[PDB]
Amino acid sequence: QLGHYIHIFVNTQPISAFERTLSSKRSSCEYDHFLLLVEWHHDGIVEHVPLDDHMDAQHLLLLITQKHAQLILEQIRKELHPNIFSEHVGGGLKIHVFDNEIIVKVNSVTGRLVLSLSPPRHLRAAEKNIALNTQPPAQ
Amino acid sequence: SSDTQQVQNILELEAKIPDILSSAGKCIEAIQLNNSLEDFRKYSKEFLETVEFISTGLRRQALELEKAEVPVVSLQPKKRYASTPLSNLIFDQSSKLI
Amino acid sequence: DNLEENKNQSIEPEDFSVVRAFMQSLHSSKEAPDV
Amino acid sequence: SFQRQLVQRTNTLNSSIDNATLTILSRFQDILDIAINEGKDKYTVAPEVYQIECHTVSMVRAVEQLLDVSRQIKSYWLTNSLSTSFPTVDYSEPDLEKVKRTLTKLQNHLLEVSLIEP
Amino acid sequence: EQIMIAQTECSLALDMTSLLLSKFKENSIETISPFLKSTVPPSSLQFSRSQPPESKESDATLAKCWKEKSLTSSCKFLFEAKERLTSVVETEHEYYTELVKVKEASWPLFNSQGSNHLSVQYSCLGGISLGLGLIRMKPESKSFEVQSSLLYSQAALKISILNKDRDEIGSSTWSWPSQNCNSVLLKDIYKLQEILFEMDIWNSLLQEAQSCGNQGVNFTGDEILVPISDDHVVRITLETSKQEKELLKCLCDTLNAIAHILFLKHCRKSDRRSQQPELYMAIDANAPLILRPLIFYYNLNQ
Amino acid sequence: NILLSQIHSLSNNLAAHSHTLQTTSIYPSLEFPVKEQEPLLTTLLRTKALPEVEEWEANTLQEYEASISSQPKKKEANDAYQKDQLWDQARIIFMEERENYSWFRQLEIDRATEEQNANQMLTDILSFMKSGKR
Amino acid sequence: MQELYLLGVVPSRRFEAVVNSLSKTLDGPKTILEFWVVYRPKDVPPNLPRQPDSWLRLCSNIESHDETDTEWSKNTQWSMYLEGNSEPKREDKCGIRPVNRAKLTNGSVTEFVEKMGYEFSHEYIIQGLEYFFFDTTVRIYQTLIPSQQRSIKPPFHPMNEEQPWILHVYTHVADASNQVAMAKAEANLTKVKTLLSAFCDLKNVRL
Repeated sequence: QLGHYIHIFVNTQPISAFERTLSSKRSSCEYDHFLLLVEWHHDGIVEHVPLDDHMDAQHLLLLITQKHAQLILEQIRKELHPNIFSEHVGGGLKIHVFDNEIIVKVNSVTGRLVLSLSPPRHLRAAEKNIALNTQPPAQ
Repeated sequence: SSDTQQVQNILELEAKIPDILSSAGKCIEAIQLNNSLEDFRKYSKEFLETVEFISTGLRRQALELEKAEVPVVSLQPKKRYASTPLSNLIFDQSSKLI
Repeated sequence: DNLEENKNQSIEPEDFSVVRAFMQSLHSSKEAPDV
Repeated sequence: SFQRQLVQRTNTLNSSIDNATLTILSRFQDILDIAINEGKDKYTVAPEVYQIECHTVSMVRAVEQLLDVSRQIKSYWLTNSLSTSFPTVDYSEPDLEKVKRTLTKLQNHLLEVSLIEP
Repeated sequence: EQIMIAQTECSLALDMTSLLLSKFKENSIETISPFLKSTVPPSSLQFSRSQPPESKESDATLAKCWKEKSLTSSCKFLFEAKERLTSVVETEHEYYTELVKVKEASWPLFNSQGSNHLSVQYSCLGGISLGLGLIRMKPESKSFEVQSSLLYSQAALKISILNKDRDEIGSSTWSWPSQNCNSVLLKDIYKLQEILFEMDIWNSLLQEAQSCGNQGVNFTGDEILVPISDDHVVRITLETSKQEKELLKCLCDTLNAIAHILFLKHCRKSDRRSQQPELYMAIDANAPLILRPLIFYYNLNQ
Repeated sequence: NILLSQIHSLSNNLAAHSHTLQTTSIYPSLEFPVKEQEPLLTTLLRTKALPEVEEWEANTLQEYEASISSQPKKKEANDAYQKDQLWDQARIIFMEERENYSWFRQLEIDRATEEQNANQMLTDILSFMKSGKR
Repeated sequence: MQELYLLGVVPSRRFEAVVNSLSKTLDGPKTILEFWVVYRPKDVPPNLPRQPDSWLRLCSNIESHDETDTEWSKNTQWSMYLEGNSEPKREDKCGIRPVNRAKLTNGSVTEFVEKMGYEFSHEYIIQGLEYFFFDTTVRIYQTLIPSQQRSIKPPFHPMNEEQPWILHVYTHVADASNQVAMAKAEANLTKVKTLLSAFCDLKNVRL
């Protein structure tokens, strides 16, 4: 968008509350021990998403950034005015009379915000402004 | 010779070598079997010619390749887009596409 | 099976599924608690 | 320099020719030296078979090498660029006008055109 | 096995001769096999002066007959090798005759990989991504059939108009003009050319699908969804492995033809003329925008 | 080939060395252990080759004698000295034809001279594009 | 405008064969036709800039113009150049010469350099071929001397009509202050040198 990444590893969760509460039968005292890890980053937060096949390569790149996506949808929406109801139907920006889409592009940015037929420079301006990156868009 | 023709010269030069081994096995046969000096007296006047004359033909194919001066490096092609026959033939298809 | 002076420039397994490095990691990990 | 490229290259080719061919020369040559029998112990006669073996096998070997260098030189003659674009099929030139009818009329489809007007 | 026997026996030669020469110089017994020095002390063996000793006719007779057999073995070698070499000529010649069909018919030739074969550019006429066929001998074929990275047996570009139920409406499919050259090999060069062609085009297009959404056009990521009027999808994707409906086949004509013809326009546009006023008229990047302007004629028609 | 080097030097060392070796005879001396160590040394005293291969040499004798059965009385060795002697002369004639031969343009290097001064001529026009002196 | 460039002669005997190794794999061919006037500002006092670049170079591109048409001299497009010299210690390295690519628009054209009073000097015509690589391009040379002063009519006058093809890869930097286009374009055109090395030997020459 200018890193912004996920390292992938292996985890452990010892806790005595299940551990030795049984032990020496159907709960081994040792494990000993290792699991899985996927740490989201940039910025200031780390998701600890469940890690379980069946799985596809796209999910960590997508679904995580889709949570991130609707978090942006509420980001601008609460940075926005009450007068204009941003919905999850598709970023329905509401420059009345017109009501139009707000979306961030998957992968490389230049967000997929869209007018409802053929759009002029408006999308081109906001999105080349996204190419500028600086000065976040809300006001 | 031009284009493939030098290479073609080598192509029919190909069979010119293996039978030299027949001439040579017979070079052995001249005294090992036939027991006649005259035979190898002829085939030493043949084996060396059948070999070396081909060798000279080769070395001259190479030296005159070195005169023809074909570049050895393969050009890395630009992503080519459309040669003219391709373009107008595509247009012919477009007529067919009408 | 059983099993199954030229050119240089051209177009511009590992039968182990990176199993080799996995075994290496097993060497590191068998004593990972121990070391 | 581009010069020494092809020059030292072809020189390697001819040098290789010198290699395999001289190999054939000497290996075919000394078999004649191997022919001696009298005045030598029978056990000393034993190696001569292996000697002839290595000579002849070296010969056909060097011949194969010559096939190699020959194929190489083939590639060098043939690695040259095509003089231009080369003929294929340019047969039957497409209509200019059916194209125009497709363009216009299919784009003019369901339209009240008033011709051209002055 | 055999080399084990003979060579180790020779090791015994070195060892026992070392036992003999260990009577004087000590820098000889040192090379004996390790078990021996642990056992028998050096300087053990000793030579004796004795006898001519004997001789027999078998000496000269075998000395003759074995040399006879040797030179004759050389004869059999030269002759049978002559056979295999001549056969190699017989095989190899077909390759370069088919290369008369190649180079003497003016076709690209380049050094290749570990295949030892040529690296002909089947895509000599051009497209986008470069293409060179891996020439490959096929003993069944007498000739030498060539293939690339394809898993697909054949490929092109199906198109059709999905309804609201995504039922068929308009439809068509791409077809190349048919080469009829004397060499079927060159014809397959044309075929693989056609494949790399459909590749580079549709791959470039769906790669360009990027900002298709500005006038409602969308994507399953499989191909081109076209959410325009009356809920429809002009599906356009790679091949597996009345008069007004014929005129629907004609809308499909403008699509099929003029799109590839825009592959050609982009054969012009990939020439990187990259003219500035269009750069004012466009954002990113080298992208032809094969799609939008035409359907803009279509929606201006609307 | 390396083995050919081995047989080369070894056969080289057979030479007149055999003239001395024929009188030679192996025997273990005073430090040689006596109780039961001997038999392996008897194998060391055993000049026997492969029994199958000695059988092969016997096969060569008996079957050359079978050729003699095909050819009951035919001396050849006396003139076989001239077999190998004709090898000895024909090898020399072979060498003669070898010496008669020519063996392995340089002008190609002078092709570089064409681009020698052409580079200097490259210096020429640039000097005009530079100074323009006439 | 910091042009980066090299030089390598091509004999005409191998020229078009080289072009086959070029134009098929490159943009173009584009024939060049541009009438020079390298006017010399004979001026006082020393130390004059006096360097060949310091002398003015009006540059009339005329490649689309007729070989006999009369409106050319001040109607067909002109230009002007002083240009900085290529860098000192630019050994083997592509020469880096900053360039003032002048343009103009009036029926008066040449006149202003004589409005600056500058004297006439040597003249020629770029007439080689050029093959694109984005902002970078190669420019193999032909610089025939014109048959007469201010005469567009051929035959012209190469120092030999066995004219060297002064092959010349180049690029044009906007500004030399950053390292970016420096190493970048030097790399791209060094690879271009690897391309020509399949059929030629370019070199730097001092300027």
